[PDB]
Amino acid sequence: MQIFVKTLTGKTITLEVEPSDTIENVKAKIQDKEGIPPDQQRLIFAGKQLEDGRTLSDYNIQKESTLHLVLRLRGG
Amino acid sequence: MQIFVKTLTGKTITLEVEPSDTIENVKAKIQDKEGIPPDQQRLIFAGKQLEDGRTLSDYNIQRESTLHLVLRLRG
Repeated sequence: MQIFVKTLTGKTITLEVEPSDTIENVKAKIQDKEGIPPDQQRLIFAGKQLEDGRTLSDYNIQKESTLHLVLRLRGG
Repeated sequence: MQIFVKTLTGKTITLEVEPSDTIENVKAKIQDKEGIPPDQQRLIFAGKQLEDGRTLSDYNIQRESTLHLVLRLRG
């Protein structure tokens, strides 16, 4: 299935994913397109922050769902 | 000859058809009533998905037989 990710530029990309893919798997796909390391990635769906060990199906993310990418910087 | 077509929502459609009508013809009749393009329709009879070039009689679909209309996720 296809989902969309709104990236750090505001641009929107399309990812080919499987329903049981983990959020970690999605983050690995996103780095390929955007150049943002998975560790610096936070993913938001329907306002909620997604957890790396959980899957798309866990959050009922279906085709044409849009995820929002937010930068996670630590420290400072 | 009439047949029934049940949708996902439980809605029952009643179609006037002929025994030698193709499945393509049935999809066209469903398009007239429901507005759904034939390419998005899957028709099932007694659990089997019907092929568009074959006829109702090919499948032993008779007066008062019931088909199930399954829709192709648009996209």
